Amino acid sequence: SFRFGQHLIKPSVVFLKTELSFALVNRKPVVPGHVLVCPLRPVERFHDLRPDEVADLFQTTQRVGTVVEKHFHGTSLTFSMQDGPEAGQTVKHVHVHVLPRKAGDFHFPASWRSEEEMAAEAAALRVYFQ
Amino acid sequence: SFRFGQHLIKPSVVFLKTELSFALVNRKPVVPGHVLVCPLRPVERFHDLRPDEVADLFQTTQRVGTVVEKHFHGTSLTFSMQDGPEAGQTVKHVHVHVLPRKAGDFHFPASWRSEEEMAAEAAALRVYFQ
Ligand SMILES: OC[C@H]1O[C@](O)(CO)[C@@H](O)[C@@H]1O
Ligand SMILES: OC[C@H]1O[C@](O)(CO)[C@@H](O)[C@@H]1O
Repeated sequence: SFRFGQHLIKPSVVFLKTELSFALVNRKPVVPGHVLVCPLRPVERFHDLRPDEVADLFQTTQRVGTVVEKHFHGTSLTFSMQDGPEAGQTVKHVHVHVLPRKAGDFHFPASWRSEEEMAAEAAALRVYFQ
Repeated sequence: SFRFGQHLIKPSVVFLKTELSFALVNRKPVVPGHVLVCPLRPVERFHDLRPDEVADLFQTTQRVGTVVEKHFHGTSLTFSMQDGPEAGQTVKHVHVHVLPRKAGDFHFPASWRSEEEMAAEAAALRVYFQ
């Protein structure tokens, strides 16, 4: 129901939606609580966003960071946007990576989990935005 | 004339100032064109910023990124905010690192340069915001 590049994201893994942005959980989060915040409009580069979308994207990112930091017990946050092919972008849609951090944390297999586990995680996250 | 944690930044190295933010060049940029965008108000964590400051911080960051990417000839940009002690924050002031990226780029000595070279670089950057 949500667009993220050329794949549709099921609303079950989406925990926040604003007039212009949405936040979703990852299939293979690099650290517990690694989430993404993206503009609803699928643009490829950061410069394509309107001032409206830029503000909303980052106000949402601030709200999400506070929540994931709280829920996954981090003491800091790393926010990062890989803007472009040479930056590391894989999917052509601007998005911010929000990763809760903690001391000593360091930063289809791996961190992989089921869709249901993602939906469970997203449901726990929706509680903080009620 | 500008505050960045507990040190004053000379206006000569500052290339953009808005009602709520400013952008400055680095002493030891990690890649050519690595600049910083920070809120004028010296806050320690991202969550301390008001919605006002959040929007402004990131609208400015979008403008700066477009410029540094143009000037230093990058084809992408990496934006990053180390929010907190466990994230890597060194100076207690929220700020975004804007780093122009290009193919094969990889990502008091080193990249070190004089204050005058920093002032020269900032002056070249001010031209794009005229
Ligand atoms: O995923 C983070 C969540 O998992 C726990 O460690 C297990 O319930 C919680 O205290 C926290 O809220
Ligand atoms: O620092 C980037 C600048 O330096 C040059 O390589 C040397 O003048 C330019 O073309 C560019 O504008």
